[PDB]
Amino acid sequence: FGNVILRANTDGSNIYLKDVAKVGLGMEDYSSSTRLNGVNTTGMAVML
Amino acid sequence: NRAAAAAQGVSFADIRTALASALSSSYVSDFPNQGRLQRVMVQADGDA
Repeated sequence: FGNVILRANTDGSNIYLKDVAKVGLGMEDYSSSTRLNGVNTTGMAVML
Repeated sequence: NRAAAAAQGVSFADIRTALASALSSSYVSDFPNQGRLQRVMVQADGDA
């Protein structure tokens, strides 16, 4: 993804996506989080 | 090759359409045939 070509120049060198942004794995949302006794944990809530 | 394709104007989606219509059929529109609609399909000649 960092080697995605944003523009190609006649010289031969391109402007890549890594030249304007930082690319990496993350999460599709950052709303909520949970802790169990102050320790970061992954949690699910089961609704009946 | 990403670099080679970017050097020319090929956009990897023109490739998608070209291949999808050449090596497989393409469903483009719909026409009436004595009262019932039937598909229009472009598939390219068998010799190629």
